[PDB]
Amino acid sequence: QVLVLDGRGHLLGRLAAIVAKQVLLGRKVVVVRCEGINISGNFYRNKLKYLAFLRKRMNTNPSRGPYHFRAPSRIFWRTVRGMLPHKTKRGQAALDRLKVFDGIPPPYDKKKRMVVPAALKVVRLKPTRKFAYLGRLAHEVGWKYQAVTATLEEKRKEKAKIHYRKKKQLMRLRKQAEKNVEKKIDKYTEVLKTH
Amino acid sequence: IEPSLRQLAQKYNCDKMICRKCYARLHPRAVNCRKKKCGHTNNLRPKKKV
Amino acid sequence: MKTILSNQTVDIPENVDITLKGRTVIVKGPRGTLRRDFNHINVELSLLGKKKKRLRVDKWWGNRKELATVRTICSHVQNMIKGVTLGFRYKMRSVYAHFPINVVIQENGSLVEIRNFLGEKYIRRVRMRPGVACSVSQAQKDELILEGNDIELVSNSAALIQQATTVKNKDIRKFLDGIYVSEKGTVQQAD
Amino acid sequence: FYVPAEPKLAFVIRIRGINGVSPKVRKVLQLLRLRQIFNGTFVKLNKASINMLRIV
Amino acid sequence: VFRRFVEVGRVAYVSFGPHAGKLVAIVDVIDQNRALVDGPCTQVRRQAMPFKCMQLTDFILKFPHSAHQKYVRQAWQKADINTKWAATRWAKKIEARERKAKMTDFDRFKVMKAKKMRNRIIKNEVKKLQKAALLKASP
Amino acid sequence: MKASGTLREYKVVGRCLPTPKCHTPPLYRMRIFAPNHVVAKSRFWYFVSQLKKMKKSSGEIVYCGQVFEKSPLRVKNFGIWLRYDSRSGTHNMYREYRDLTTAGAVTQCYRDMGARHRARAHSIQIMKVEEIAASKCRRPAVKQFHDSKIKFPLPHRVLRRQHKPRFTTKRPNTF
RNA sequence: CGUCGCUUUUUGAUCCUUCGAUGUCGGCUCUUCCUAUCAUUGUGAAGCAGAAUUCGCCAAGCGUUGGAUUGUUCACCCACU
RNA sequence: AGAACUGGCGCUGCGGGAUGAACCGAACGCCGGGUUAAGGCGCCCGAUGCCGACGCUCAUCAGACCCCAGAAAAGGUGUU
Repeated sequence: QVLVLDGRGHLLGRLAAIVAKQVLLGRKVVVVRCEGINISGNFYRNKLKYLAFLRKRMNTNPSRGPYHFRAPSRIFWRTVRGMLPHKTKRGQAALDRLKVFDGIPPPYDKKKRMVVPAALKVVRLKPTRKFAYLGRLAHEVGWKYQAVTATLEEKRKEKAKIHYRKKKQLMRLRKQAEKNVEKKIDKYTEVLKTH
Repeated sequence: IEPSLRQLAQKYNCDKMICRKCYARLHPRAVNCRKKKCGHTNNLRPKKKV
Repeated sequence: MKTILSNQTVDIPENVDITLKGRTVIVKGPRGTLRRDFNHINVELSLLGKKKKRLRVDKWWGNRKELATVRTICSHVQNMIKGVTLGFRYKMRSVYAHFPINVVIQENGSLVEIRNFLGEKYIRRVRMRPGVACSVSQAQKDELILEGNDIELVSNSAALIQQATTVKNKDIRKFLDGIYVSEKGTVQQAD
Repeated sequence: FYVPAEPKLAFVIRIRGINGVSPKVRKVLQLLRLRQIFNGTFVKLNKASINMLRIV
Repeated sequence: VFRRFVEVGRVAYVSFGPHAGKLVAIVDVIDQNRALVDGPCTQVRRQAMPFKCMQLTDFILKFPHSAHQKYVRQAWQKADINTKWAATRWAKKIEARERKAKMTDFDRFKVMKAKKMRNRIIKNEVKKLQKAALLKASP
Repeated sequence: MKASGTLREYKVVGRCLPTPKCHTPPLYRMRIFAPNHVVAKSRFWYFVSQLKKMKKSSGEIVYCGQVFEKSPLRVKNFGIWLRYDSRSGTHNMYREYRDLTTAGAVTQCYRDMGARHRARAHSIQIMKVEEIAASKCRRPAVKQFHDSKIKFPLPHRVLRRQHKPRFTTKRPNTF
């Protein structure tokens, strides 16, 4: 139906190309928590070429023209758009299967999130080299919603502990229950063929 | 004045090496300017005494 | 080159006990405790053996700028060992021309209020890094003493004073005025 | 060391195309009967035929 | 941290490559990413496999530095690796991973009927432990 | 030469033809490293013409066989001599590797000259290759594997992406 | 004494474009851009005592005028800054 | 600006060089299957979604493919 990608620990370009192909193949993909997407090169380097991006400004009226987005959701959304044929109506419809969310909204906070090990910083960068966070190059460039998001993450993650705390309550119980066996006639055929 | 303290101020203000290209204020046993703008060059002169 | 490992060790005396959570190191000693995280530096640490307490930092894989940081690790532990038993004391002295420097402490040995520097009206209030102590000397003219456990909180705070007494728009080779550091010592002596 | 006879025939195929071709080298290709690309031909090996194959 | 190394004599599992799924004995590390290996009692002969091919196990073998096939053959079956390798929890998992791959359609039916049976049994039993857990907390 | 793939050592002998002036010329011998035997007897007439007054028209080869190392299982330390060309001038070079075969150690040269010195394989001339025994190595990168009871772990392992589900719910441990 | 470069604000060289036509000097007016920075911010260096200056660095945010002669661009002068 | 030699463009499409008169492949009746040249294979964009091999390099102006669309002398205890 729809896949949900957690975005932290991933690279900017390695994730957004895989989103750009999976969204051309008919799926509905939703990338959540695109605040902590890493991007290679140190922070002062990547903050330069975003400031160079901001002055690409049409001279005669900047109102029409290049729309510099600053939230790291639409930074990630604009990266996918440059890897799509958005001037065609097949490339328009590809963007409508992408819905990107910064932070974690309540339709998407209780789903299970997937990661892409192609795009992870742990996978793909050599560990002795420097990387930039997309959250604080957005915060350095006009994104005025870092504090109101990082408040709502710890309100979100505190509610997620008390779920997981009581989940491992539940599976301590059904593991203590399956000690009370009474069923080893059925345990023959699963251990025989990979329980 | 206090000539024991007069030497201690000159340790931070006069006893240094100046580069002819980056113009930096380096340290008295430099061989190269640390600043990248000259390409870490190796022509240094002592800071001129009064 | 990618050499097989290098390793320095750091011996630990008895009153200090180093425990490590990971690449984070917790150093408890007599005169307090302090901790440093090295989660950027890609090396393993190993304290080995009861009753002798040896810390073994070694890097198995690596290049020449990755080999240079294995000594920087062990030389930061020995500033945590020395500073948690002896402490650090950076005595610094005021050098002045015609105008005497008036230096006082406002807030509990943390804020430093410098006035009459070079005859100027502008006070210069220096708030320090948390963990040092301000103290004007006794049995010495115009000497200021900073004391604490951690060297980088002592030394950076001793740099804020010397940087604040900076003569501007003048010849800096005459006009030798400033509160310069003069001695790098310990709080407890000779241990 | 028994050195064999250097061989008596060759099988010559053409691998380059038709256009942009010097007039000496499109005469010998006409003589070896190699006109289209990827055409092969058995050739007698001789002094007269080896020195054609250096032209081409 | 770094609880198992390569070493002269280290028994390694070979994950991919032309010998995928067989143990080897590391004989000599040759240059930085390639190691001279053999398995005398597990049908893989002497060559240099790359390190990213192999998986380190936790069996060491005390044979000399770069001996012949014979002394490695002695040390493999003095230590009796093959029974110890079957009696480990990691080769049980690669045994279990291939039993699930060769599962026929009739067995997969029989697994299904015996899987959905015992999960009724626990669910009708784990509800009983919930039922007594509130019954402690109600007084 | 392309140095295509792993190389293969050839022993190539050959002699200039018997003129009416000269009967039985001495049948020189070289040691050609080449990817196949057709390149191998082509480099013989490159190297002989720089050393003697011989060429392919007035000469022939009288052997071209693959000569292969006796000990493919024993680890050997190779020291080779180079004559590459640079962008400005040309330089002589000694250079040490450590492989199980002779053609694999000279293959490890051509890759390494292109890596470090950007030297394309037509501009580099192998002079001689032989095994040396230990404690006559000078290179500390080859010397550091001479250690009985050597040991080292494998830190930070990374491989097999897209091999498994590209999309997983599982942050892959690098051990 | 050499010698290596950049720029197209000078002039040339060229003749590719426009001869069923692209309105041709300067001034006025108004906008924006470049930095190879005159001033202004923060600095480094002097044969920097202070004052005034000079040489360099990040740097184009902001300023860089009023007149006599002259069609002038340019020039030259008066005066402020 | 003017010659020589061969090819080309002008008269000529097609694949590749983002774009293009001449470059590199290659020449054309209308089609189906097969295969390749030059070129390529993160995603636009067909094909590396190979458990590719070995090294080199960190740039506060990185670099990145004939013709071809930007640079030198000199210098660097930056690494090899």
